[PDB]
Amino acid sequence: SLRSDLINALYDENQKYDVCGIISAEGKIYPLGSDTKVLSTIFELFSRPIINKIAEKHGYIVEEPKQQNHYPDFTLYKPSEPNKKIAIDIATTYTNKENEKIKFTLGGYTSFIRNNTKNIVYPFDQYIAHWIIGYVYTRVATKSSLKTYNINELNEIPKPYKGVKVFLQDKWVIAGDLAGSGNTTNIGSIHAHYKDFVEGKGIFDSEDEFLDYWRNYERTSQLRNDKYNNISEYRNWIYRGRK
Amino acid sequence: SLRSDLINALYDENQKYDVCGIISAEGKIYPLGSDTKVLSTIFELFSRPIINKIAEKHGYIVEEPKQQNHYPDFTLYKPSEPNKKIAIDIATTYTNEKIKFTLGGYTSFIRNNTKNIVYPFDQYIAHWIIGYVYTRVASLKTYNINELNEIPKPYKGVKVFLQDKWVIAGDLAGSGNTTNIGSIHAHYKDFVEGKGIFDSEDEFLDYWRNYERTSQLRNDKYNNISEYRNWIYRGRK
DNA sequence: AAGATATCTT
DNA sequence: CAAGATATCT
Ligand SMILES: [Mg+2]
Ligand SMILES: [Mg+2]
Ligand code: NA
Ligand code: NA
Repeated sequence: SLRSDLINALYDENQKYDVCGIISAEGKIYPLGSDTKVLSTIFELFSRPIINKIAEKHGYIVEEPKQQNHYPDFTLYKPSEPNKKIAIDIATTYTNKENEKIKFTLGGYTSFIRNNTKNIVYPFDQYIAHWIIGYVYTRVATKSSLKTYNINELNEIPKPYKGVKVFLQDKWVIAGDLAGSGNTTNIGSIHAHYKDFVEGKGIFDSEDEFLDYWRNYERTSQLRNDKYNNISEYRNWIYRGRK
Repeated sequence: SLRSDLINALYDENQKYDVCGIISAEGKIYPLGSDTKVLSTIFELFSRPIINKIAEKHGYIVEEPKQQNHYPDFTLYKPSEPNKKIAIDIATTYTNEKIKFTLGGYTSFIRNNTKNIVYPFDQYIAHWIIGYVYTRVASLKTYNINELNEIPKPYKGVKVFLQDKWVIAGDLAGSGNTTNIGSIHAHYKDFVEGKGIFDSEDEFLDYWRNYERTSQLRNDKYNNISEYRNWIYRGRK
């Protein structure tokens, strides 16, 4: 399938290549910093060619947002199925120690999931799947990373990360019940070990429950204290008649 | 000086090199995306070696934040004058012409000396902005080292400048939910030449220290530099 | 103007 | 954790 082929390709590319710097047309290389903004960008760039190759092998068109602030990073679709689009977002996080529990931010809960068209490339209802390509790595302190390098010194450039793992999973499957950010109102994933993401050991029973939960999640602890603040309280609120 | 040598080295580096991709240790190259998240990251990384090299020449230690959401990107100080630190932030924007930059939070360390800042605010004696401006070009394959000149670049004509944060600061928020200081909205020449609107750094700090978060609240205080000067006249109320 | 894009810190 | 930081755009 497109999906199994994609994760096999991402998994393989991750095992075979180690990004180590940004290169200029003239051949000069500038090392990577260890901060999350840097690594997030690099893994998104790393993923692009792979997503395109696999999509193309399957007859899917790949479209990226024309505008900044628009979800998703990649919209895939066969010309013949414009209402079965696939959204692919890229999410990254780090670990201080290998194999510790992790959590991702999974996008806003107050735009297109509530407003079918706010900040989304195509109206929400034209997508049948929303996949997260998750990357997790153990951070490594940055020294030798403060100078430039030449192509003949590639293997020598220090990398600010060490044990990158990648997964491809449905957004609803790994979504948790606690926000992943405050002022930027993000859906938070489960807080769990990497294996749980791969396995899909989430908290929602269905994609409809996930959607309903995030569609009605209040923005502040104050308000959630009176409605629901976790999945158990949500199920109680549902039981009661959404009140 | 440290400052003139830094601006000269940034100008020169930018003229000589065109970043065009991310490379792996195995030699495979991945092209750049065209959005700001990508470009701001690349210009920041591009600037790191230049900054360190010039700081070393002048005898300054260079320190980056351990926590990613802490200002500034680079803290410079001579070990003999720890209390005279220099902060350098990198800010980027694009053009298709007047431009504007986001210049950092106005509700953290400028208000409470220690919030989200590497060293207490009072230990810094200068705040420099390295500004990159580029024209957006309006590939999904991988390349090898022999194809460097073949990789499409997502930008056209980058310009870089170094200026004091207060000099290029404006009076309108550069962001909403993330409460950023906005720079002046002007021509690139204006940032180079320092044609701002604040009469002093004291005014700039006081203006952003007292700027309300939303329009409604600002309407009862001040929404621009003129209203702020009137607020000062009223006795800061 | 206010709120999107990613994800971290305490 | 909840809230607000990091950058910058629409
Ligand atoms: Mg995304
Ligand atoms: Mg910065
Ligand atoms: Na995310
Ligand atoms: Na900025």
